[PDB]
Amino acid sequence: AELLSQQWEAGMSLLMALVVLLIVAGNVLVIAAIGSTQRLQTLTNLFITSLACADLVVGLLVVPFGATLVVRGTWLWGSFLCELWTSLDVLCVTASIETLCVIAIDRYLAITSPFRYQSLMTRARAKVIICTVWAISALVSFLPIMMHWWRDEDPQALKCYQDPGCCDFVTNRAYAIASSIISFYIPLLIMIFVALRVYREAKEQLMREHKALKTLGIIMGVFTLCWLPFFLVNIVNVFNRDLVPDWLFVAFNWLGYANSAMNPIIYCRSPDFRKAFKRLLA
Ligand SMILES: CC(C)(Cc1c[nH]c2ccccc12)NC[C@H](O)COc1ccccc1C#N
Repeated sequence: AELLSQQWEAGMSLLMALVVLLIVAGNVLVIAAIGSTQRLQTLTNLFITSLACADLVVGLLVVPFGATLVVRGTWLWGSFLCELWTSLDVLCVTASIETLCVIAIDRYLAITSPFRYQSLMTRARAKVIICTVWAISALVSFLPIMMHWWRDEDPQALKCYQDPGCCDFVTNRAYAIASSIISFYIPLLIMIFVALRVYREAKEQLMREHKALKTLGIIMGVFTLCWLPFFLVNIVNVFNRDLVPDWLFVAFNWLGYANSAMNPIIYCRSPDFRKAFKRLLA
């Protein structure tokens, strides 16, 4: 049994270290590629940078802390770090779906109203948009957690709050529903609605302007596939606590984490990223 534990720890630790490396390496490349290639320095890629930072924070902070919990079965970092960790987790997935939502609107307005778009949409303004996305994401994610709005009345929950080794996100039903709707479900619907409109307006309307759009359609689709299972379960868990097994919930949350390693791979469809990747890996 002690050998089974010693194998499981060292085994998992490496899988986790591989995941961390794939996320951090992949996204640092994307930030560097854009940051040092003036062919890639478009307004749209400013939003891709923002998105890569969100995925970077997942790789440097969210998954590391999450790994120590999955390896060692308990939280080792004190109740304050548990809260700050959870806040960063919630923050990143919120900022990601909001930025993807901006990207869809960006592409739409650029397609349907190209004269008015290109005369209004500036670098200064894309930065303002990006900050506003992060400001809103911070507001919706950080505050309710620090205010303990998520916490429930149950004695078993109360037991977990006092124990600085418990870092389970046992949330009340109101928070579970509200935070899911505000952080995920609303921006997801807006994104899908706008993305379908773009897909329609693309056919009605030029190889390089397209294909890049398809790429953006992929990242949005993949994100949805990685996160929808988690948020669906999260809502089901409110109506009946026992239907979904613990492992399936934890697994789906890890699928969502995994999404942070996927974009840099998907960007390799764009040859200019591919060339910038090859140059940087000197
Ligand atoms: C914080 C938690 C539950 C990870 C976690 C932390 N401790 C746990 C113990 C057992 C299972 C999972 C966990 N997962 C957060 C997910 O990344 C998604 O988080 C969210 C993002 C926006 C709105 C609501 C949620 C939630 N819940």
